[PDB]
Amino acid sequence: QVAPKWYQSEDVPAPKQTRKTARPQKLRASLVPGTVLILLAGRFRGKRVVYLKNLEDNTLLVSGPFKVNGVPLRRVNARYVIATSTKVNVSGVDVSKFNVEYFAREKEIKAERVADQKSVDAALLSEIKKTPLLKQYLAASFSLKNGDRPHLLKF
Amino acid sequence: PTRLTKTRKHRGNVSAGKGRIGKHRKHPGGRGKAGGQHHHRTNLDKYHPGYFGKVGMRYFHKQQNHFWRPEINLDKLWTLVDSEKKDEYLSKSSASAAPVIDTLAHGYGKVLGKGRLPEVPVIVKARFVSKLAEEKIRAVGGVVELVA
Amino acid sequence: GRDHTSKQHVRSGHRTAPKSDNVYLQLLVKLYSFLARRTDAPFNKVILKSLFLSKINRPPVSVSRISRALKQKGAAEKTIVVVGTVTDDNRLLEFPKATIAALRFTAGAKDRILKNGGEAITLDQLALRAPKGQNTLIVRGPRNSREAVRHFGFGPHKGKAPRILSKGRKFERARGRRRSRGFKV
RNA sequence: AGCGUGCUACUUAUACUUCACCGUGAUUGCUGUUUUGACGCUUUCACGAGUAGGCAGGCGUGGAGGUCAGUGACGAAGCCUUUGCUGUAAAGCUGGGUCGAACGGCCUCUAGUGCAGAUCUUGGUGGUAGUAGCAAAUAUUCAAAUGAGAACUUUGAAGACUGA
RNA sequence: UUGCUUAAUUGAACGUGGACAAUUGAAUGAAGAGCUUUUAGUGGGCCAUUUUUGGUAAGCAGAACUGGCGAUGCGGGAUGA
RNA sequence: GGCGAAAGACUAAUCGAACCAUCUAGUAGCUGGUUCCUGCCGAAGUUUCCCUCAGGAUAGCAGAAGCUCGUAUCAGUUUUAU
RNA sequence: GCCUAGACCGAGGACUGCGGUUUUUACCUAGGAUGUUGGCAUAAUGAUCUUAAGUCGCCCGUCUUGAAACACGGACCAAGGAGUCUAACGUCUAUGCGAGUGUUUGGGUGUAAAACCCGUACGCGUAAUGAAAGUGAACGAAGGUGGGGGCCCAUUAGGGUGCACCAUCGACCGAUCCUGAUGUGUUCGGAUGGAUUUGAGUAAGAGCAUAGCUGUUGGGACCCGAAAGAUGGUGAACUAUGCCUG
RNA sequence: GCGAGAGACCGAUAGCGAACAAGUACAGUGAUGGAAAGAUGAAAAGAACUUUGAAAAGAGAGUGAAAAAGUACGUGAAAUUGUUGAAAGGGAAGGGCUUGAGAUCAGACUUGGUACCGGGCCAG
Ligand SMILES: CN[C@@H]1[C@@H](O)[C@@H](O[C@@H]2[C@@H](O)[C@H](O[C@H]3O[C@H]([C@@H](C)O)[C@@H](O)[C@H](O)[C@H]3N)[C@@H](N)C[C@H]2N)OC[C@]1(C)O
Ligand SMILES: CN[C@@H]1[C@@H](O)[C@@H](O[C@@H]2[C@@H](O)[C@H](O[C@H]3O[C@H]([C@@H](C)O)[C@@H](O)[C@H](O)[C@H]3N)[C@@H](N)C[C@H]2N)OC[C@]1(C)O
Ligand SMILES: CN[C@@H]1[C@@H](O)[C@@H](O[C@@H]2[C@@H](O)[C@H](O[C@H]3O[C@H]([C@@H](C)O)[C@@H](O)[C@H](O)[C@H]3N)[C@@H](N)C[C@H]2N)OC[C@]1(C)O
Ligand SMILES: CN[C@@H]1[C@@H](O)[C@@H](O[C@@H]2[C@@H](O)[C@H](O[C@H]3O[C@H]([C@@H](C)O)[C@@H](O)[C@H](O)[C@H]3N)[C@@H](N)C[C@H]2N)OC[C@]1(C)O
Ligand SMILES: CN[C@@H]1[C@@H](O)[C@@H](O[C@@H]2[C@@H](O)[C@H](O[C@H]3O[C@H]([C@@H](C)O)[C@@H](O)[C@H](O)[C@H]3N)[C@@H](N)C[C@H]2N)OC[C@]1(C)O
Repeated sequence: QVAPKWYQSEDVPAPKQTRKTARPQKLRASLVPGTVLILLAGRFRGKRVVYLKNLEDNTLLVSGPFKVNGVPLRRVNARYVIATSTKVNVSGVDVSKFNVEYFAREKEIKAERVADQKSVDAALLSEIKKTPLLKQYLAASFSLKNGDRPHLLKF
Repeated sequence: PTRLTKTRKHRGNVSAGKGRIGKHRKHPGGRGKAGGQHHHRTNLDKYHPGYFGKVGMRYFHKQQNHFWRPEINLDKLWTLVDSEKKDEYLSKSSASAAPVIDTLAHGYGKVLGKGRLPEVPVIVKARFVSKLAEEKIRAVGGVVELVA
Repeated sequence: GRDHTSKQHVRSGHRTAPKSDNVYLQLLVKLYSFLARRTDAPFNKVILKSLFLSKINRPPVSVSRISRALKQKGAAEKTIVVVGTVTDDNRLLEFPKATIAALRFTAGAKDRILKNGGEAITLDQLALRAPKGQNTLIVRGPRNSREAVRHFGFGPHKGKAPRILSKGRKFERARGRRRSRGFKV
């Protein structure tokens, strides 16, 4: 068997200096805060939610509202969502303190999360009832019926 | 050794390097110098002109010893002087005391005239000598002495 | 596909290293490879390629040829360089005081060089005392004086030596060599 | 979905373009850091069809000099095996089973050194196949004995034949 | 310079010395040019376009130039040197 | 060699020349075969001579080894002139 | 000029370069991919074996212009099975010595077919040419001219010296043809000068020896294969014919 | 022929034809032609005894380090064959490429560092 030599060193070289400076994501023009969304995957696929905020980890902040749908304040990824034409004015919704660390990992839900769900859903439900049938639209799941062509459909 | 031969490399190849069409056979063209005048004329006339025929006279019972006569040239003549005394002889030889070179005793039969001698008298003893060789020896003040 | 204008994968056809397995020749090759790589003096590249040569491509150099090289106008003080063996010549009447650098000296050649007050040195010594080959003169031996060369290109009217094992009146002097025996080529 | 003609898109070769990797040929540089590999390391570019044939680098076998103060009855060699690993490949190594006395790596030397063929040699074994077949010469039968066993032996009783 | 040549101081051939230098006297290209040794197989060929001979003709016989097959896979002509 | 009322019959399953051993591994321009891998290069069926025509030698085509040099003067091509 | 939808790839591994923004020896998209998050590690992930499906795939070897062939060998398996050794050679390469070279026929010696040592001859080389008798290699810096690497002087251009090798004009030795001095065993000798002649020659040696691959010739000659030819023996128990006795 | 010593030789299809009761067995009237065939185990300790069977044998037992050594005897390949298990199958079978399914194999939670740090693999 061929023995190793002295010149077969085991030095692990350092990597070269990478020139890949990361720079901000640009979202779709249709993802405006307040837009009603359709969830395309996950536990809550088919649910229609309200888009609230763009978090700094590239995700989207959504809420059912939880009283309407059963889906709470949580993050979703913009590639797994359909942005519709329906818009709700959320300009009076207080979503300042929702950041990445809010959904940081540590079943039972912390009391603060319940309180914030109540607080946000309050103003949300305030604005929703101004649009007729909007609440019942948000309460109903989305699905593709026979003959529905997503390439021909406006959302 | 057999491990370096192309026989080892030809293993696994059908014809062993002898061709499929030609098919290495026993003696195509004959044996030895067969057909030197017929189908091997194109070889013999090109590479061995003079091969066929007789030239000159026969000599029955040739004895090679009759013709023993090794040649030595003038430019090599001084190698026969004693090497320990060569440098002394060159500077001191004259018409009264010149080195004696016994060419026959050293195994030579004739002295030939190629090259140049030192400008030093020499007594050269030889069975035979060429015409130019003796002139060059006599020109450096030496002499040729015939022996038998 | 390619319409090749020349033959593909052609080795240069020049020897890039000695075929010799002598370790000291390889030491000399190492030295002159460094010298040719780091000096841009043409002498070192010439010496490098010369060390690769085969035996017949390094004919022996006689001391008489060396002394005739030293009689060139202005060459009496040059360092004579032979990549090969320097042999003695007893036809030489006199030999001067000279510095000769060679791979090998025969005993007589070395004795003759030293007796006249000269210097018989090796190629590493030459490199040390002339790293650019200053004041050197390269002498090469006669390549075409080899006996094998007499028989190269034999053919009608070529005037070359036939390949023959015996010499005499009965050996290839008849038909084809004589108009009295047919023809003469 | 025929024939003549014009058009738009579209389909896909081991070809072309860019990239990766292998090899070959060339090519950049490499000693006060050459430092125990300079037959090495390293920069860059182009190229790759092949019978007959040439050359090169390698793989494997018997034996020989040297070496590993090498393996081995606590199991050498051989053999069997979806236990796996390495190599483009020739091949090399290993797990398990079988087994019983020697054997291997490395540097070299050497040859009676590698098989699918030659109506090849010797030995062994299949399909064919439980197959072709065991049909000339008139012809056998009952009972008893013996015996583990009787169409086929012996005895008795018959029926026959050879027909001097 | 010459022994050749001219009636000749004419010539012929080869020269000394001096002048012309990167447009050194068309293009395009050039994995560079030149030289040598040595030796293998091969020495049954066949096909296509064009030219072409004998023949009623032939997947016939025989020449010319080139490209191929032989020695070659690959995509297409269903299949096919 | 025998033998043949003759067929080239018979001469120990052998006869247009028995059997046995040896010379003898007789010679074959002819048929068959010719044993591991990868890498690089890569043909010819043409010239001349041959009792040559299923074979050779010779040149060509191919490989290998290089050697002398380093842009010199070369080209299966064009242009101009002839 | 701008906006916008997909796919494949991520070779390299401190820095070094070219540019850009200049806010500054800083930063950049500028000499080849990074950031972040989830899941898993009793597992998705990969590899092989068997099998199904889709697609393609004629039997190898051989001679041949052309083979899957209605051309030949091959039922199967194991083991054996075919370019060898030698004499003498060509080229090339390695090695030792080198105008020399080769100890090994033999002798000495021995730890005994080894290793170690020794030298006379001899072989090949150092001279060729002619059928032969024979003769036998410097006019000259071993010549002139044109190229020629390297070296030297210079300073790009230029000048000098130029080994190997090449083209060319000469010179020397032997053969051939001519000329024909002094002299003589008066038929010898051959000075000297000439010739579109000729040599496997000279012109500052290159060889000898060992080994290796390849090529050549003689040998069984890569392996197996005739019909034949020869020498010396054995058969008339079958059968042919004569004879003897039944 | 007789007596010795050796080998880079062959190793039971090799080496002499013959390693063995080999010029043997056998063939041909004859001259002549001419094989195959080595190995249990250290030691026969070569299996007493019981039982089934006409017997050969079998099953127990026993000897032995081993009976996966039983005088069909060292190891015991392939062709070919039986049984068992798995799988496939409309006028052959076999092969390459690709993936599925079933089986097998393999790996980083590292030789991990002091509950945290940090790492491996597959993915958005
Ligand atoms: C002007 N003289 C023409 C000469 O030019 C030549 O013409 C060829 C002609 O024969 C070729 O045509 C040829 O080859 C094609 C095909 C195989 O290429 C065949 O289809 C055709 O039948 C055949 N005649 C054609 N393709 C090009 C012309 N220059 O040959 C024919 C000719 C009459 O001598
Ligand atoms: C210089 N030219 C000479 C030419 O003259 C000739 O020379 C001859 C020469 O052959 C003669 O010499 C001849 O005859 C003598 C004999 C007579 O002794 C022989 O010894 C010699 O071998 C032979 N060559 C010589 N005796 C006279 C010269 N001129 O030889 C040929 C040549 C070289 O071309
Ligand atoms: C007697 N006349 C001579 C004429 O014969 C010739 O001389 C040749 C000479 O050229 C030959 O020489 C020729 O051939 C030799 C080779 C054979 O060695 C070469 O070395 C040489 O270079 C070559 N020129 C020489 N071998 C013989 C003379 N007679 O030279 C011219 C001349 C003077 O007219
Ligand atoms: C340096 N002096 C040289 C001297 O050494 C010698 O040189 C020869 C030369 O003449 C030879 O060359 C000669 O012979 C060859 C031969 C092949 O025929 C021919 O080229 C030609 O006849 C002639 N030039 C050459 N082959 C070797 C040199 N050493 O010849 C005389 C000389 C030219 O003066
Ligand atoms: C019992 N039958 C006898 C018998 O003596 C037979 O012996 C063989 C014997 O030779 C074998 O033994 C064998 O051993 C090796 C190896 C290949 O096995 C062989 O190379 C060797 O020739 C042979 N001794 C043995 N394994 C079985 C017995 N029947 O040999 C002859 C025979 C007549 O068949």
